[PDB]
Amino acid sequence: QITLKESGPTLVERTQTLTLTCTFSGFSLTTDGLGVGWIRQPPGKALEWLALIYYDDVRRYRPSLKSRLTITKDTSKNRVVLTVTDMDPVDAGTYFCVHASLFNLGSRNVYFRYWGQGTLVSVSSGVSKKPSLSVQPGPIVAPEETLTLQCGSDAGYNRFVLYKDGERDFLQLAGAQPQAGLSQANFTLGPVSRSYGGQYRCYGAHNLSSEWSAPSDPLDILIAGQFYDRVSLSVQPGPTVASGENVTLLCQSQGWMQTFLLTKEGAADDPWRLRSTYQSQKYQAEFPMGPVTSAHAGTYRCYGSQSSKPYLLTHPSDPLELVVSASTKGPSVFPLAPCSRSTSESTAALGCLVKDYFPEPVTVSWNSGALTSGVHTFPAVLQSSGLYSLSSVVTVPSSSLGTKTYTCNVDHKPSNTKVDKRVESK
Amino acid sequence: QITLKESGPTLVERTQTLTLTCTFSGFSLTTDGLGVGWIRQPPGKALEWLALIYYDDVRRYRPSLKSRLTITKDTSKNRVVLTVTDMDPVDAGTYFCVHASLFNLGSRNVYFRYWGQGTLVSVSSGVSKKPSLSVQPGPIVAPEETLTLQCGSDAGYNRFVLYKDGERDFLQLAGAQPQAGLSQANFTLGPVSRSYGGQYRCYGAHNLSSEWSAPSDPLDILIAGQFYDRVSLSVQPGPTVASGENVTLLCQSQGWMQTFLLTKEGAADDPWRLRSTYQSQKYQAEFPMGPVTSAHAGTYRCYGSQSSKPYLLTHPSDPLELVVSASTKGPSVFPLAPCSRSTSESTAALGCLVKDYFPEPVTVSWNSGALTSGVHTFPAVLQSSGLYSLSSVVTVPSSSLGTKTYTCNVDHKPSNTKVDKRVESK
Amino acid sequence: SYDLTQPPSVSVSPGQTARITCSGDSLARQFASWYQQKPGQSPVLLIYKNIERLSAIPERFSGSTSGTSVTLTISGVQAEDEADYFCQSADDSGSYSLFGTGTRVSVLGQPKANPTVTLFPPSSEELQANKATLVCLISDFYPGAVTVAWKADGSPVKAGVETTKPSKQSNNKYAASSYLSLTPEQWKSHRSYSCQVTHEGSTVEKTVAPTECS
Amino acid sequence: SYDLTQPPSVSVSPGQTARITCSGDSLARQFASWYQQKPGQSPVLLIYKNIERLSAIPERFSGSTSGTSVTLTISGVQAEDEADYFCQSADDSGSYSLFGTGTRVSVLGQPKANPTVTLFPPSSEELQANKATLVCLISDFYPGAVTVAWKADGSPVKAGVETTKPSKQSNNKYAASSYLSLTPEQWKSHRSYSCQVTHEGSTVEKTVAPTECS
Amino acid sequence: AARIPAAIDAVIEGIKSKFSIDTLGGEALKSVIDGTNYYDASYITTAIYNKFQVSSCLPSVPFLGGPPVPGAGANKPICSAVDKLYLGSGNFLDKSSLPGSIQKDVAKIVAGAEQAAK
Amino acid sequence: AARIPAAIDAVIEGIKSKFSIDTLGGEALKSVIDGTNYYDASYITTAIYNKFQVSSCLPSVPFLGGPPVPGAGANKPICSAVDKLYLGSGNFLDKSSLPGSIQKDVAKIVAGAEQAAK
Ligand SMILES: *[C@@H]1O[C@H](CO)[C@@H](O[C@@H]2O[C@H](CO)[C@@H](O)[C@H](O)[C@H]2NC(C)=O)[C@H](O)[C@H]1NC(C)=O
Ligand SMILES: *[C@@H]1O[C@H](CO)[C@@H](O[C@@H]2O[C@H](CO)[C@@H](O)[C@H](O)[C@H]2NC(C)=O)[C@H](O)[C@H]1NC(C)=O
Ligand SMILES: *[C@@H]1O[C@H](CO)[C@@H](O[C@@H]2O[C@H](CO)[C@@H](O)[C@H](O)[C@H]2NC(C)=O)[C@H](O)[C@H]1NC(C)=O
Ligand SMILES: *[C@@H]1O[C@H](CO)[C@@H](O[C@@H]2O[C@H](CO)[C@@H](O)[C@H](O)[C@H]2NC(C)=O)[C@H](O)[C@H]1NC(C)=O
Ligand SMILES: *[C@@H]1O[C@H](CO)[C@@H](O)[C@H](O)[C@H]1NC(C)=O
Ligand SMILES: *[C@@H]1O[C@H](CO)[C@@H](O)[C@H](O)[C@H]1NC(C)=O
Repeated sequence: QITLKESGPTLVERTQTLTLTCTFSGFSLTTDGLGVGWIRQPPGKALEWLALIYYDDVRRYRPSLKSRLTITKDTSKNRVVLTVTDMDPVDAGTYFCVHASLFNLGSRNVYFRYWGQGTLVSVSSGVSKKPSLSVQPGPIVAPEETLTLQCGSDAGYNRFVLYKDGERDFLQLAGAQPQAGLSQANFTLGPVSRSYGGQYRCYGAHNLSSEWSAPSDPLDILIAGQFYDRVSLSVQPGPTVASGENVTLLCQSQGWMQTFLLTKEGAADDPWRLRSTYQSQKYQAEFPMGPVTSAHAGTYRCYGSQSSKPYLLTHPSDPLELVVSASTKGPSVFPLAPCSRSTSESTAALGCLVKDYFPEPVTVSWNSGALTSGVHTFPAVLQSSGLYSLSSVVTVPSSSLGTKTYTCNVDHKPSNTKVDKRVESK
Repeated sequence: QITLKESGPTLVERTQTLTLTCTFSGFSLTTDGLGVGWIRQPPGKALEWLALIYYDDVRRYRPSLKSRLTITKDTSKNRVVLTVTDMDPVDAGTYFCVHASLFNLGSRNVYFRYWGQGTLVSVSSGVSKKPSLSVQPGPIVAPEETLTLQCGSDAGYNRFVLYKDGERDFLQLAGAQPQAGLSQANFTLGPVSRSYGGQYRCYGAHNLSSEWSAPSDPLDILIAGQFYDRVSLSVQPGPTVASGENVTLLCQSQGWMQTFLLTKEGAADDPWRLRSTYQSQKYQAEFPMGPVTSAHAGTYRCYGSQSSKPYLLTHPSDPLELVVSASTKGPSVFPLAPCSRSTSESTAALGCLVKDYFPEPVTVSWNSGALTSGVHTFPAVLQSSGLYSLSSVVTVPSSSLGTKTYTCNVDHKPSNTKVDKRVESK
Repeated sequence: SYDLTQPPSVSVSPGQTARITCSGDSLARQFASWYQQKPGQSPVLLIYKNIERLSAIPERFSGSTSGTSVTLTISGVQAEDEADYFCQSADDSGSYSLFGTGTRVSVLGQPKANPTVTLFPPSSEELQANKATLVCLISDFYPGAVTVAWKADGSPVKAGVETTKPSKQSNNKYAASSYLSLTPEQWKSHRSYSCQVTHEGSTVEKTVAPTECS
Repeated sequence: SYDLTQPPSVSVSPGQTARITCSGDSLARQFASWYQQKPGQSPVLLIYKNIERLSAIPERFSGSTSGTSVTLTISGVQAEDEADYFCQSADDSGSYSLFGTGTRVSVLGQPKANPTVTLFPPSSEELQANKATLVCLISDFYPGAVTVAWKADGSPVKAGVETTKPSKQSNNKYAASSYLSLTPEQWKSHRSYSCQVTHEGSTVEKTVAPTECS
Repeated sequence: AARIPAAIDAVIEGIKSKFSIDTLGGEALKSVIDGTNYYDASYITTAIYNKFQVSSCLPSVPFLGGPPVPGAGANKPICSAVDKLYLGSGNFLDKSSLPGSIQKDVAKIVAGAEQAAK
Repeated sequence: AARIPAAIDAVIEGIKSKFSIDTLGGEALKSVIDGTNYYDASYITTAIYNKFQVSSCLPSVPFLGGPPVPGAGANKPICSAVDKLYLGSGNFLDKSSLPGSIQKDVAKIVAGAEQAAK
């Protein structure tokens, strides 16, 4: 009735000790040729041995972990204690308690017969003292709209405070519940005006009598529509662009403008900035977008800003949707052959490779609608260029390759192309 | 003339924040398209990107380290400050401060052009790893010699203190300079006597004014020669064995000893310990060594013990040297031919194989000392079973294959065997 | 000797013996034992020596030794033998113990079918268009897990290989293809190119030589 | 973490050309650049935007793009170009930057040589003696690092393989050998056995079959 | 004038109970909360807000920037009481919102006490 | 008899130099020394061992079988001087050896005044 029963903490903070204990009933550790030990198993991976103590007070530890592990043994109480010291979050997994027995007195090599059950051990990933300050919908705001800053943290903070740069007194103070250790607060800005722009920064604390944490990353809020001058957005290529040709959006203004912001209407990374260089009769600054792809699609708005007050803006320019489409291409049929010699093989393979086609449906049938004896048309591989390719192979009796004439027809409907190729082996 | 000069703390504790400070001269961050960032390189490993700040208020962090980084700029006085918050002994390397430049707008991909010089950063290991205590020559000593316990550590401890349980104050204290990776003290005990038995353990610390580490595992020092009666050792088979036979050392004596030890000279491994059974008016313990190989070679000596005095052993027994070596077998030659004489080759690969033989020198010579050219003899192969193997091949021309006899003659003086085998081509 | 290597996975249809090998340098002079860990349970010992077996374990599991590797033979695999099988040994000197990576015996449905790979060299018409592609076609295999490896004169090539995922056929046997993109100068330099396919356990190789059969 | 993979190491004799390729799933849309780090010093930019070199870099270095991989070729590598080479690129979204593992180009003192592998079937008189052993002999290779990997019927075999370390030879090129021990029934069971030799990446293979000769 | 002792006792009772006012603070208020001024709530609100230095509870910074640090009311019971009372789960409090909330609560307590004595 | 100022001056300089003794604390030895006991360095060793509290430098365990903790006056300069002098690469320090090494080092300082005076 030899059984092992292990128990201990099942959730330990990072860089802290673990104190699993094993209580064994059914055998006495004072008898010769016995031993208890601990064996780990990460979820899914293979087992790994950690510690072992024999009847005589001899301890073995896995050499990669000899510094951290430590096993202590008590005979009368029938208990063994494992005390792994530093617990990084890659040590999670089931921990078994085993009953090792020696083979012979020649070498301290053992086989684990009676295993335990195992206690799941989980290690906290780690906390971030810095709060995160994010704004919805976006850093660009209308002159009359109610913003909502989201100062959030995952360090169990009970209350947050919001500071605007350049002011000595805190703007607002809020609180939140440590819901499973994650906290979030939503400061509401009322009707915005010219003076609400700036660099908002939020802190955190455990309670009003504690010390405040490190400042969050500064967030910029820009007010739009303060100036009088209007800006216009003009794209040098056509509004519709085939993929590859490098778009160059251009911003023009009739006034003395310094910096031009260009924002993508959808949720994007961040607005761009550039300095305005005087041109023929207008201040302008062009953004080279480089080789466009399907990602740079959407609505683009070009603002205007001046460094007299760097957080102000002009009115948004007229939206300019940028549409990208992959042009259809005609398949090219190349003929692939077994090779010059396929001697002594009863059935040989002949085939057509259709290379570079973009609308996806292509259809290959050998010798019109006949030769349906084995035509297999393989599925198509989407090449990184963005053009698909597909192949088909017809198994044929060998002597026939000399006389029977096998040829293949491709039908790519969207590009209105029908190509036939007469494949042969020579 | 773009230069960047990093400067910051080099040595830092295990839970403190690093604050590097780049300083760049030649370019200003207010220029469009630029950027400044930090790159980390652990000792002898690949580069890792850490943080980057563009010509803007935008900061990009490594996704897996976003929680413990903070990059800031000061354009008025050119400098960039990076702060890692929770460094571990794995976050040590040579941090670089690098220039940057955008390829083109529409994708924040950059190429770092003007790098900076190295900036070595090292983190001191905390007091969590325990020292390892080891003793030479062996844990059991006669009551006349001196012992040198060795305390080693893999964390860079500067001072070591040795504690013997049963005493109130520290037995000895010593320090060792922290060599590149390891440090080791060499506590020297005096001339031993009866009262040096017990469990010695040693701690560690970075200086004599800091928290000491976790205790080392106890080391048992046993002193022999404090009991009147003697013990004798003998082996059931003959002392000479054929490397594959059951061998069972026996310890037999008068007197009431309830614990026997068996030690092998030249090995620092822990002694074996067994209890005794009263058979035929003699206290004896039986040590089954199981199958024996060349490793279990040397001299074995027995020791008695009693439980009233845990760390006192009877006087050492007479040595009984055990010699283990395999028996001479003599070679068994075997012909080998490629069995596929392709006509499209000029040289064949005729050869002969020597399969099993224990004594190391064997020589192969072809046609009785002739054909000295074109013959190759590969080195011996030590099989798992303990018998060597050989091979020799000769490259002869395709035309020579035919009515040209080829035969390899081998010898093994320790077995007095000469065998000649003719390698006829198939 | 710090690693005891095992196959990553072994699959066998019912009624056929499955062989699991545990190769390591330290197996020469130390004993071994074999463990079975069914999902969501505790590992159960099977055989505790090179050859001898516990009493309760059925007659199917028998072990054998050969040189520096020990092997298990699950004779007559049944549906209740789907688990992970581990291996144990010690260091060379007799010391700190070791555990193998551990296989995973899995029972199949339809019988295993080996792939049939056909390799086609670029046509003579390829080179006029300043293009050259090698096409490797794999069909009629089961289950759907393949990994193609393109080698040029043995040395691995990973510049231009494009592989599709396996797809179902009408016969419930998967099929997949692989295409290599080559400039005409490269194809006229190396001696031979090979398309190696590795099934669950296999390595089927096809070779094409630009200078020989073109 | 990082998705860009590189060969662990590349060795080349002086005067030849060395090719380094790093591949990933983000090289399709985002550019790449190549860095050179001599031991101890700071890395230096070599090639940016996949095609262009700096104005103060030797003409030997050149680069090119092949789909989802970029290759840097050091034509006529001299003794100075012994360093580590890293390629960097953004992720899919183009926000973060990822470096590569980085190779290590090393120039050999003596010109490289390829192994000459000859494999021998068991003798026709060994089947009478109920013991069968294949022999694989490797000769005249430099530097000495070979990993024999026996394969039977296309599946790996590790039960019986015994190999020696490469040893010095009378000529200044190393040598080694490897032996496989088989039961005669196993020898006559399978259809093809193949010794496989790996030497500085390149792989050579020689095959024999029981049906050709028993 | 029998209502005057009752009104004074009731209002000081309410203020002491709600804000955990110190015992000496009760007599300090009784020195000022004298029946001349129990009619209005703004006067007593400001009197509390300046006598018990509630304005010190909220954090402040030494420099123009610099991380905020807790004020002089680090451990005074009044600061803890107002913190636990207003800053709950989803309640905001700026400089110009605390006096209003205190006015509301104090007025409610005084009105309730007066009309319950009535 | 102009060497009796020299005898104490040399030793009070040497003790400060060797053991990094604070200037305001060096003269305490003068009260416990005179013109006949400065020849023997063991008196100086006893005075240092008694007043400067060198016993507090060494580690001490709170209760038997417990982890060592640094002594009381660990941060005092005398502990740093002992650590830098007697410890280091290839040195040992027993409980009894420390007074012995201190006395051996003070002997040379004592002999210095006799050699220099003449
Ligand atoms: C602050 O953040 C958001 C503001 O909308 C709130 O979270 C949303 O509301 C529900 C109900 O509370 C949450 O369960 C969801 O996470 C959100 N719903 C969505 C996004 O549709 C949140 O409650 C606000 N208040 C607090 C105290 O966190
Ligand atoms: C994409 O096309 C645009 C078309 O203007 C190119 O833009 C200029 O290219 C020249 C070429 O040397 C550069 O000197 C200029 O700096 C580019 N920008 C401007 C505003 O003139 C661009 O180079 C093209 N990119 C590629 C990769 O072909
Ligand atoms: C501590 O003792 C060990 C063990 O002796 C020393 O390591 C070796 O010591 C022997 C002589 O005692 C030398 O011949 C070896 O060269 C030493 N090994 C190495 C790698 O140097 C060790 O040097 C001693 N350390 C100190 C500080 O005394
Ligand atoms: C080698 O010989 C020894 C000596 O007899 C064997 O040890 C005995 O093994 C049997 C096996 O059934 C046990 O019942 C005995 O109790 C063992 N003897 C002692 C004293 O314990 C050993 O088993 C033999 N080894 C092999 C592989 O046969
Ligand atoms: C506030 O948090 C600190 C830090 O955890 C704690 O010491 C204190 O007891 C808490 N409560 C108050 C009222 O300060
Ligand atoms: C001893 O080490 C600790 C931790 O490394 C350090 O804080 C302390 O200052 C050191 N002692 C002295 C005298 O510097």
